[PDB]
Amino acid sequence: DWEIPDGQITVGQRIGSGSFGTVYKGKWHGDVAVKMLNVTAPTPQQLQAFKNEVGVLRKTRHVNILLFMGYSTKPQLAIVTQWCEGSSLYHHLHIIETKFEMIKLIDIARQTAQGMDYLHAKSIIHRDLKSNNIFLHEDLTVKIGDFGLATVKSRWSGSHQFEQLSGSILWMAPEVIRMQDKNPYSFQSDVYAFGIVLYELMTGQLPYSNINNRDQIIFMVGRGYLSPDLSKVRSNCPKAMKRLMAECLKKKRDERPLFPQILASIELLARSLP
Amino acid sequence: LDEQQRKRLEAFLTQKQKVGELKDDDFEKISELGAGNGGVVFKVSHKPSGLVMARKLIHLEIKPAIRNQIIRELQVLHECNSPYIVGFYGAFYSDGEISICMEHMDGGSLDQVLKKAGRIPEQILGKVSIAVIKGLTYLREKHKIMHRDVKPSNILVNSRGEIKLCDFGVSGQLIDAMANAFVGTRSYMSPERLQGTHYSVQSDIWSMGLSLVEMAVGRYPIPPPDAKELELMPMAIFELLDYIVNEPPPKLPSGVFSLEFQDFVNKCLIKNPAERADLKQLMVHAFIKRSDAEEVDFAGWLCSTIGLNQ
Ligand SMILES: Nc1ncnc2c1ncn2[C@@H]1O[C@H](COP(=O)(O)OP(=O)(O)NP(=O)(O)O)[C@@H](O)[C@H]1O
Ligand SMILES: Nc1ncnc2c1ncn2[C@@H]1O[C@H](COP(=O)(O)OP(=O)(O)NP(=O)(O)O)[C@@H](O)[C@H]1O
Ligand SMILES: O=C(c1ccc(F)c(F)c1Nc1ccc(I)cc1F)N1CC(O)([C@@H]2CCCCN2)C1
Ligand SMILES: [Mg+2]
Ligand SMILES: [Mg+2]
Repeated sequence: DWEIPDGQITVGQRIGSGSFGTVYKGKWHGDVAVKMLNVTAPTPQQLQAFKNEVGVLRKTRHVNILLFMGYSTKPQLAIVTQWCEGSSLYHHLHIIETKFEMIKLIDIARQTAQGMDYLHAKSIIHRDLKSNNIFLHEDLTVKIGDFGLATVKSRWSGSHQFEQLSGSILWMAPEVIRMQDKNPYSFQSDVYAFGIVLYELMTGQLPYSNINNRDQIIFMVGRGYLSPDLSKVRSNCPKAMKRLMAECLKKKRDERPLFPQILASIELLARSLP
Repeated sequence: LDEQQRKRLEAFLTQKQKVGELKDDDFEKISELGAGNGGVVFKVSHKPSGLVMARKLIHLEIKPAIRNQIIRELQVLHECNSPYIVGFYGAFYSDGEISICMEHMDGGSLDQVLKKAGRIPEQILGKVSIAVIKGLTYLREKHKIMHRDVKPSNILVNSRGEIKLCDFGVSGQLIDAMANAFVGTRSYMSPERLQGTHYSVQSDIWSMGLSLVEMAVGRYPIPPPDAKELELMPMAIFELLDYIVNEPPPKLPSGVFSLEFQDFVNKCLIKNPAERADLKQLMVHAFIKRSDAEEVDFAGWLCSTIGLNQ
């Protein structure tokens, strides 16, 4: 039983609504991140599958993975993770426009495959890798949060959960867009996400920067008609780098590399670097 | 225009002079009007002027350069002044949130109303379509503005029987910034616009038609009713969009809707944006010629449907 008593968390400032929760900064033996789940339908089959999933996430410990400090059911369904001091990658790249050095950009990507590999090594699909879920703890280290939790990234009607696209789609592999597969979420749907993250790093932009239509993107990426414009890669990005990004972005999921090989490519690219 | 409309248009302009800088501390929350999938809205009292408005609150995470442009571009709404367009009182950024301030429409959106009403009558839909056609025109001629998303929750209505457009695309950035934030479950996006082509008011007209049919039968019409639920009188977003493009458009049911109305929507819902009718044509269609002629008690129908008096 990994639950926390009701009056243990000192819920504080409301911070923002994501693809599957609202986050409040909390207090609980130091600052925490309390995410109040949008599934407030604690089904009997759900509460045992989310209990099981918290079991796996609780024992995931890695320097590039956000600590999963447990959860709460009283008042309603909630989640307590480590509070990050410092802004998310998305805020750095796209809001503050932090002027990272070329080598540091690589190392952000290295530290991220670093963590994502641990996940896949412990047989965890992220499902929701995006730069909003990569924080830069003390600006140095990379921390990946918001992983797993499939049972609460969908809503339930009994013992069957319909998997809904929620939040932002820019990172969704095309098979995840379509939702036509069995489970379309896979180690390559994560790798594809990572590919978009690389695009952010190499270009300083989100993809499809020239399309102010959301549904257009959904249809076209799902149908294969649309993929990121890679010429937008900044002038001084390693040739070896651009190529790695295009492998992850392969439309057919089965041409995408796995993280064992991805992480290798980067460290090779890191070492050989003036 | 009309004599009674010129009363209402100047009454607003004068109520707008009592409004100055909109400070967040100048406001008292009355009641929540609901959230959407971009912002959340409050009925509020502007302490200085004493007025009552609606305050849409968009919490976005965008770089300040962009935000400052969205605010610049929302000041264009001080110039939209049609009886078919919701009134605008000002727009500003405070505390992490863009506020858009607009007149309260006490009837709500046609979506709110459609839920309160099951389905909506054709005599009514007629007078609605007249309004939307007029609002869409006023935005294209006088401003060269494409609504960019016509849907029932973007048409508002009030107890004086007014029908007005709102949430229209006067800042492209703001539309864009709100959409990566919360993808929905429905889509009024015409099939060209889903494939990258944009067609001025042609792609809005399609949205209207779709909205007409949803209001008319009481259910979002994609895919069509499964034969049996029709006689009663979940789908993946990528698939709705695949359907819109790769399947015939929706149509009204036979026999229970006028020949002039089944036609008006069907001309609205043509998948080729060029065969689809334009504003000049819809404006002089059978169904609009007649429904304009029909005298209908709109405000009474509305207040009856919401559960209020006259
Ligand atoms: N552990 C955390 N510590 C501090 N801030 C956090 C933490 N997790 C999330 N946030 C912030 O909370 C806000 C929204 O949280 P969240 O629900 O994760 O939305 P999102 O990350 O943008 N989309 P998603 O994570 O895919 O559902 C953002 O301003 C984040 O930077
Ligand atoms: N000026 C207004 N007066 C009264 N009700 C309003 C007004 N503006 C919006 N609403 C209603 O308040 C709720 C939330 O507002 P809004 O965000 O405009 O809804 P929405 O259209 O469903 N979201 P979106 O898909 O982003 O356009 C809805 O139920 C609207 O019908
Ligand atoms: O809230 C808006 C909206 C978007 C762009 C814009 F310029 C606006 F001015 C918007 N709001 C708005 C406009 C005129 C009046 I009078 C009052 C208002 F509150 N939108 C567009 C929207 O309906 C959806 C969300 C994103 C998907 C497409 N549009 C919500
Ligand atoms: Mg996050
Ligand atoms: Mg609206």
